[PDB]
Amino acid sequence: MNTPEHMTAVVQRYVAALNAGDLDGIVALFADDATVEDEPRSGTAAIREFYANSLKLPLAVELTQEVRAVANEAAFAFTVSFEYQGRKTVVAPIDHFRFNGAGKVVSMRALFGEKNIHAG
Amino acid sequence: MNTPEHMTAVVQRYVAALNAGDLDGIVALFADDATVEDGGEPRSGTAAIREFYANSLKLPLAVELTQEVRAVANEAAFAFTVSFEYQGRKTVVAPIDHFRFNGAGKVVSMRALFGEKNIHAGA
Ligand SMILES: C[C@]12CCc3c(ccc4cc(O)ccc34)[C@@H]1CCC2=O
Ligand SMILES: C[C@]12CCc3c(ccc4cc(O)ccc34)[C@@H]1CCC2=O
Repeated sequence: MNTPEHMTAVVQRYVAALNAGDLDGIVALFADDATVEDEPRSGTAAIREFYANSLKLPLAVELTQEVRAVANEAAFAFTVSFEYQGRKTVVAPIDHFRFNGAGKVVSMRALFGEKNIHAG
Repeated sequence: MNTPEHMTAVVQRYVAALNAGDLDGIVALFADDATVEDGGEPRSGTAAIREFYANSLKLPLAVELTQEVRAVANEAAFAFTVSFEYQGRKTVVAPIDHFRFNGAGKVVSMRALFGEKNIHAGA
């Protein structure tokens, strides 16, 4: 079983690589067979493309509370903000990571609905 | 598909029911065949869910949603605190819960996610 310390550090590395625009660094956290979701995309190529599309605009990302890490899972509340064509948007999801035995993320699901997308 | 408004209302109603010690009001949110799981198997069906919540309600709880609900498709996730005190010693737990809903708008599964670092000794 993964340690909560390890899963928590991975969530912080994920947030860090988003803020730095470090696409390599994001993908390196995932397993070769991981899926991502927010069409559920799978495998390294599809994952890289998912994140490359997100990172067409510079993202400001912040964990807004402590991470919840248990068993082989972590859930975390956060914001992701971007500014383009004179408009700032702040999206407030909750993300859930599942991890494999080797400590890599095998699934991420970002949960948010319309009321969690704020155009201020 | 469920509305996000309905799901969000249900999360709020769940919080309120916990604060009011309203056991039947909590159980009424769930489908007949729902599962609960917290942090060696899920509890399944009405009697087991009732027993799960009756045991939680042995101490007075103060539950607060600490951020907006996330609701989408047939699911909702939410951040909150649960605060209780036993023999003068206070605990604040900070979980994230996830509900799945059936087509009738009842909860078919609740998972509560929290670890040791999410259990805070002291008020
Ligand atoms: C997908 C994502 C969460 C949601 C999200 C992101 C980026 C831009 C978005 C734009 C939206 O209109 C709605 C959601 C997002 C994040 C980038 C990393 C991540 O976890
Ligand atoms: C199970 C629960 C979330 C976690 C939790 C509750 C109550 C007492 C707790 C005590 C703990 O040491 C750890 C977690 C809980 C809530 C009751 C309602 C709910 O969803």
